[PDB]
Amino acid sequence: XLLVTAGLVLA
Amino acid sequence: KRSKVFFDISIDNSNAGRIIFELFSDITPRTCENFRALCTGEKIGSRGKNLHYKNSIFHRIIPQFMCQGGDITNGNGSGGESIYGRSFTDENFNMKHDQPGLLSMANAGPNTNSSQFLITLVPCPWLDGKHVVFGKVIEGMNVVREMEKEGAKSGYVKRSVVITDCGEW
Repeated sequence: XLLVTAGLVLA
Repeated sequence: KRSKVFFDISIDNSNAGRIIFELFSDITPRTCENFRALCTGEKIGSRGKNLHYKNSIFHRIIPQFMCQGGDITNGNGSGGESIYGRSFTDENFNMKHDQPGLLSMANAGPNTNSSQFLITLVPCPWLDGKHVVFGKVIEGMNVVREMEKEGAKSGYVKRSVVITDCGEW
């Protein structure tokens, strides 16, 4: 999807 | 109470321009202070080098969404470090992602802020309550649009988008 993470990029 | 900082951006060694940010120091003093300090490079990190955004890159850019950077330790999105240690708590969520050109903290869930951030290219209401918004692009939004063109739907950035200089303004 559209997230802004650091390490496990999800959907 | 609010202060300002800047980034000079280069794309494959070519200067793209300058971006000036106003920090919401009056709303999230702790979060803003971290960012300010990382722009000046005045603090020493866990290693022996100063925590500094200079020479760091934007490793993930998704058109019509946001530009992500700030991984000053691994440069791939897995690292980062703040002047408060490896991570710090979410200060507050008073400000929302209601406009383009906003500075917001990237994280890996509750209270995992470090040095990675994103610059919004459009409103991102789905990020509200999960990411701390602490600043606004007040000059150089056109430079940010140039950076946007270097991205891809996958977030993959082909050319090197680097912060060649930065500090307080």
